[PDB]
Amino acid sequence: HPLFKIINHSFIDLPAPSNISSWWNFGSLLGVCLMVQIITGLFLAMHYTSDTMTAFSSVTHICRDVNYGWLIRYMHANGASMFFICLFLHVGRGLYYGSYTFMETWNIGVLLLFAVMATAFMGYVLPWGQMSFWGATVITNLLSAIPYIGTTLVEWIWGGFSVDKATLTRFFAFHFILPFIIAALAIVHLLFLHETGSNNPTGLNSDADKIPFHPYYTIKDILGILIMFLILMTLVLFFPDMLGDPDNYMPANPLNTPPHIKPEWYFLFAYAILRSIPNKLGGVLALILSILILALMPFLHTSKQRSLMFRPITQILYWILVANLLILTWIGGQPVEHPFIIIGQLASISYFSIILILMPISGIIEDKMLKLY
Amino acid sequence: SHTDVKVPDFSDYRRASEARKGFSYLVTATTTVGVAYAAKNVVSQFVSSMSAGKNMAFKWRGKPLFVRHCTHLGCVPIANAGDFGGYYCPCHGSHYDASGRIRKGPAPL
Amino acid sequence: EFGNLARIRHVISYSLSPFEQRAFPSYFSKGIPNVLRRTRERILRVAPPFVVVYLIYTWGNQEFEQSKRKNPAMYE
Amino acid sequence: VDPLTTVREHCEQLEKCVKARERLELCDNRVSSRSQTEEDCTEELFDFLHARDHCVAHKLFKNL
Amino acid sequence: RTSTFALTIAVGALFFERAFD
Amino acid sequence: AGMWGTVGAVGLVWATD
Amino acid sequence: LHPPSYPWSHRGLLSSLDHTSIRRGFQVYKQVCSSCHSMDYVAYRHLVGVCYTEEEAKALAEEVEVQDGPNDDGEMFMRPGKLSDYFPKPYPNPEAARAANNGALPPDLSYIVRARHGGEDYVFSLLTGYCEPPTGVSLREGLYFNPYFPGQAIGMAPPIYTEVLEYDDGTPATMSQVAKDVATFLRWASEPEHDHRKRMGLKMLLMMGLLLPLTYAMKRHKWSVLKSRKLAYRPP
Ligand code: HEC
Ligand code: HEM
Ligand code: HEM
Repeated sequence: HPLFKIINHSFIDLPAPSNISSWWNFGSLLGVCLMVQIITGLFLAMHYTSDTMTAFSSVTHICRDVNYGWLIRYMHANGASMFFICLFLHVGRGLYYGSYTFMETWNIGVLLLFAVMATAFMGYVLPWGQMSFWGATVITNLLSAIPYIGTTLVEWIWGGFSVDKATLTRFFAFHFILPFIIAALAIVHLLFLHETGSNNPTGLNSDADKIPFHPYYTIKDILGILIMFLILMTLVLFFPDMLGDPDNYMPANPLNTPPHIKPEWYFLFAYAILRSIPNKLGGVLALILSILILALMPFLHTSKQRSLMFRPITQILYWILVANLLILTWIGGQPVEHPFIIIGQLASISYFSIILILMPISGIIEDKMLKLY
Repeated sequence: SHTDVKVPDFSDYRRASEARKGFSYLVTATTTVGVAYAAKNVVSQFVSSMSAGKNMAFKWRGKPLFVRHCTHLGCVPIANAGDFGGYYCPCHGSHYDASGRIRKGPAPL
Repeated sequence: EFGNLARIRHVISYSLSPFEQRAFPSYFSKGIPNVLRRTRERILRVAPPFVVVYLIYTWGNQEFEQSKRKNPAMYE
Repeated sequence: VDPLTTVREHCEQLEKCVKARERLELCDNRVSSRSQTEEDCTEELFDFLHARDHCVAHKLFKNL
Repeated sequence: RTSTFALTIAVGALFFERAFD
Repeated sequence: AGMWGTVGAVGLVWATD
Repeated sequence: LHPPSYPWSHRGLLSSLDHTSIRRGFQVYKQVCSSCHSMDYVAYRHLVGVCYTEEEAKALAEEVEVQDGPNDDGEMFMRPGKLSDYFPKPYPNPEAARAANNGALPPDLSYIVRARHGGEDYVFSLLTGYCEPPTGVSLREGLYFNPYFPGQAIGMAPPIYTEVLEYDDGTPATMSQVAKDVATFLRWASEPEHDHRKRMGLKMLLMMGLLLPLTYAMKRHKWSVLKSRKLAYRPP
């Protein structure tokens, strides 16, 4: 049956490696999350208006009156946080096990990330709080950095001299579409992957040992979905504001600003990077490269082994990279003052030097140790 | 060859027959029950979100409160018009008497 | 698809029925000792970086704290 | 009588708060110690404040 | 039986809802 | 299959309530 | 200054808000805080709780005539309110508040606790943390030194004193008792669902404790087959 053939071809009789660990669950979790974010976003869109006049209010109404609104709204927010947790672990799996040699899958991949990042800003700006307002102005102004056409672009997006209703209503649509957009791009992802099949943690050709997916990696994905739902509902029903900033519950003071303004955790480091480069433009570029350096990653693979299971020096460099990514996430939070700044500057220098320089040199050294080079 | 190697010992994994199967099924049954329990809860509340000779009306309770001295498709009957000196609904021709009783047309009650 | 995947030869693959094998082999009892082995093997290469980090965070916090700390003598 | 006052007083009596208070007292005395100086003591004030306050919460809400 | 398996399960979920609720 | 109709009906009543 | 910890009862994981206090804090707001602050998003219907059921809320609903009703032209304030009547506002216009608040703004306090970092604590601290300005203190206009306050120049007039008001329940109206009680109410209003949720969370923990080992057991059933597979290489 031509509709059931594709479903069989991608989920039932798909030959999968028998030895893939739990990490490989995470991408499926992302798909489940996207669904969750989107469906939650629907109800969030329902009973919601893009009007600075009623946007903040009906939402409070959702938090107060909408039937189970408090539940759907905080499920949407903590599901965005869960989406970025699963996204970061998915990207870390791709970096560690050498899955970036699937270059088309990775590029659909790197793009996917930029998109998800935007949807965050989108969802973020939408409740029209104090923090949303001052956060939007900040990143929109990031664009002004552009050398020649910057001012125009910023004003275009804002739809006026400064973010105001004009922005809220349009940002609303992107945040209603980018989700649909990213969703499709993911579909491209799955196709560009089945052409090659998934990778295994040993990094070897797993053609000799492949099993079906229906009874082996389906119940595994169901168990991972159940565990992710446990973490999401203990994030929603027990600590609903440990990841947000209380500023949200403040109707935007078109006039006043939050003494401490911080982008959300998922992007915290991103901005940390910006804060580091003295030049505004430099910051914007480095920021972009921060995400883009990944796309650049499949051209930096200089080893004869795909995965890092048998590569201890590059394992050490990888965990140092995860370490200073956590450091950059912390610094972003810290205010502008000594010595947070220096750490930020170093941490950014170390991040770009480990990804650009240290890992291919280490892979060359590791090939020399096995009498291969 | 064909017989040189006997099946290795799986006793390490081997469990002590329909009883075993029943227990395993029982497990699946309970889990399905759990899934279903959550389903009724989630779906219900899920759906629950979408849940909440003259005449004169004051829109009481969001509906026209006719006070005087359409059962069919819900339009407003027009007072002081019609063939029964009560009401007439320009939507499909239902004529209501002064008592508001449907006398002619397709209005049900 | 299955079939036409790899030229694997002479690889007998014995197996046992699911309902025939013990339903739930002890994980804590048997698996975790090896898990401990597994984790200890890598941790020796995993925590070192984080070991460094915590230190950075700690030092930074107090340092920044002292930085803010004003000296009565300063402008005294 | 506000238990807050009483508890605050009590906590202050706690040797820990007593010592924290010692600091504050020495420091507030220091506030008046010099004029051209910038011995605001806000820092030491806050130091004692938080310490004592921890004790307060440690034993105020129950009275509350 | 498979069909009864589902049947009793549906009924089990049926009552469990009330009890758990 | 016959009981499936019945099974669904039973669960339906529960879910619909 | 980093507000220290505080042992709020409702904050207990599976425990909930003490409505009695909540009630008491709604009184505190009605008699003191409503002169410059208003629970706009809160309505008498929202106000409903063990603290105040719709019936009691009705009393309060009928207890107000401010902007509850409009006139021939819907101007000024023209009629009392009822259950659907939303909470009265001390000011019909932001300017009004600004005018009657040193030019500053007394924020409606509907989501105030959520708004403030460590709100519940902050609130308590601010209302009861004016402390003492040791030096370099120049309060300009209707300000009140409070190290807990970010600028120690709160301008949130200290409106609570021993027996500031009188609790109908009779619980001694000490500044702290008053402060703590209103805190509860404010918290209650900020999250009218705090109690509702925690019950869900308890049901969620019980259901996940039932369902995680059972789904793990299924998975380990269907994966035992492979996990016992013994491979042997028998070159001819
Ligand atoms: C009779 C006057 C008055 C009373 C009574 C009053 N306030 Fe205020 N409050 C103000 C004014 C004026 C401001 C504006 C200060 C500013 O904007 O700088 C204010 C601002 C605040 C703020 C904002 C501070 C911040 O962190 O941004 C909080 C919180 C606050 N009040 C809490 C309370 C609480 C809690 C009560 C009682 C339980 C209360 N107020 C009673 C006059 C009052
Ligand atoms: C097409 C599907 C989606 C729709 C219709 C949608 C709609 C909305 C609406 C109406 C809001 C405002 C209500 C609120 O304040 O929570 C919102 C907020 C938000 N959305 Fe979405 N959304 C969708 C998908 C996504 C996705 C995929 C993400 C994750 C990248 C996301 C992240 C957010 C965030 C972070 C917020 C802010 C939540 C907060 O107030 O703290 N949404 N969404
Ligand atoms: C929109 C967000 C994304 C979704 C929903 C998503 C979803 C998926 C899914 C369902 C799979 C197949 C399951 C799996 O391989 O484990 C997969 C595979 C993969 N994804 Fe993603 N992905 C996303 C973003 C990314 C990004 C940003 C990268 C790059 C860092 C990436 C890299 C990969 C790789 C390399 C694979 C193949 C891994 C393997 O099977 O060995 N994906 N993705």
